[PDB]
Amino acid sequence: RLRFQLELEFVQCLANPNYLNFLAQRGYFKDKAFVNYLKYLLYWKDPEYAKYLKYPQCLHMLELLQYEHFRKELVNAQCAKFIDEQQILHW
Amino acid sequence: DRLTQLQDAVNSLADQFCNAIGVLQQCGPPASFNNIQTAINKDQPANPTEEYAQLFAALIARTAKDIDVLIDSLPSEESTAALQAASLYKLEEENHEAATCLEDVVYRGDMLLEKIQSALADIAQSQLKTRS
Amino acid sequence: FAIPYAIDVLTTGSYPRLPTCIRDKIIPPDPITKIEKQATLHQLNQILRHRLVTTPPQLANLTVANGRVKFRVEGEFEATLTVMGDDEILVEDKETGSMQISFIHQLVQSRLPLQDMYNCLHSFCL
Amino acid sequence: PPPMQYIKEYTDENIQEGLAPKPPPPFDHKKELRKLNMSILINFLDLLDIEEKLEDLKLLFVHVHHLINEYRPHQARETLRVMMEVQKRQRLETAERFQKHLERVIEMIQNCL
Amino acid sequence: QLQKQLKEAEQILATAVYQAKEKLKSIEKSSEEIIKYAHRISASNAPYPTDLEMRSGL
Repeated sequence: RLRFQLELEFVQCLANPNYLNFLAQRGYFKDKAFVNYLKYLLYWKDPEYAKYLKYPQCLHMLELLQYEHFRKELVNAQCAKFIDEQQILHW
Repeated sequence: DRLTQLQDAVNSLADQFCNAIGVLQQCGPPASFNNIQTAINKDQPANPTEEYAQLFAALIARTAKDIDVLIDSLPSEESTAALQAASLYKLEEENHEAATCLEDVVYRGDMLLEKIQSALADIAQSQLKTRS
Repeated sequence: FAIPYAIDVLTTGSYPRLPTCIRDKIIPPDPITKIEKQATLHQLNQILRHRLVTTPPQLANLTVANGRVKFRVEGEFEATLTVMGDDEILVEDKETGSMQISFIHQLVQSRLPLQDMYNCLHSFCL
Repeated sequence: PPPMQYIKEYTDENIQEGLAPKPPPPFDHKKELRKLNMSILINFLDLLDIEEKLEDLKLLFVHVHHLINEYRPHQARETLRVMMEVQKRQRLETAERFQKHLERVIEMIQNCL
Repeated sequence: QLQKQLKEAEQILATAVYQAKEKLKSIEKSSEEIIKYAHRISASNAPYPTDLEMRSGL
């Protein structure tokens, strides 16, 4: 039950590019379990689980980082800042 | 549609509220009851104080008309979604009927894509006999 | 209301991201398919016939090969004068027996009017 | 901020053997508005005559937000009646455009042009 | 002219509308459920700088 509460928070955290950028630097994405942890997080895009999500950027970044190409360009700080500015400008 | 601008107008008047208290406080008509102009105090004639105050009062009327007219211009005066759902289901069914016609229209063009193309193939055979 | 986002969870998507059309393409590349390549080849080849119908005695004979038109003119230097054009704007691939051929290959593209290359190519071989 | 500690539950090895179980899930407005805005203005006329009042502006204006957002969905719900009716228009437009050509083609079929 | 109007005829029709069918219709049906779903996380829009994380990561 507790890990599910954390999972809901992690998805909310997964909406912040800086958080993932920090994760990329530490190499958490090298683990295949993480990629497998991500596909498990796909369940939060459904209406029932997303009712407790208040913010939409989590859904994309989940989908965006499914591509192995994105993970390799998130290590560089430039792409992290480009995406971060994109969200701010969009709002 | 229209209620979106109502909130903007409501917030616009909220911003104007703090502006009213920011003008009629340090300013004011220089009354002669205590000849304040003689000494340390500052000066602000009644001409700008009256105009600014009058404009602030006018803005209240402008938003009041916008407030009343917009609330009266809200379509579908209801407090229950069941009536909307039944009506929202009616033309969704009609959209399904329109989709049924779309299937025919898609087929009719495909039929016309072959009805006309058949002659193109038929005449092409005619163009292949004399030259052969 | 955040209505589009409520729709997004139903479709397991997101609205805010589709409006920006530059970032979405920066990250991922696009793959191709062999069957799609043939289908694109055939539909394109239909346009090739339409353009060539409007348009060279020897060139009258042509072969539309896999992914390319083909014209052949007999020549010398251990190779025939052969050109394969695919798109008027055509894109030409020429097969011969090497640097001089590349120079000739460059010239044909520069000229790329159909009769002119037919004559220029003929003149050089002569 | 460590990412997460449960690496042994959703690891690829388990997913190859089988994905782990999914987590369990965790009218009247106008009448109100037509009288409060007037009352809100009374406080402005009362605050001058008389601190509390400046704190009382929001205290009395708070009634607006507890009621405007009740009918605000209906504006969206009424807006729902406006695009889903256009869905027919989207398909009808294709039918209407083809209808002009269905008769033209038939006229083309019967005529030389 | 016959060949000119056949290519036009094909382009006029919206082909493979089955994708739009299963997508639009699924959104519609229920229209009474989406409204209720959006009435409870409203004002969902304003960054989340680690203030909500620390309450959870702890």
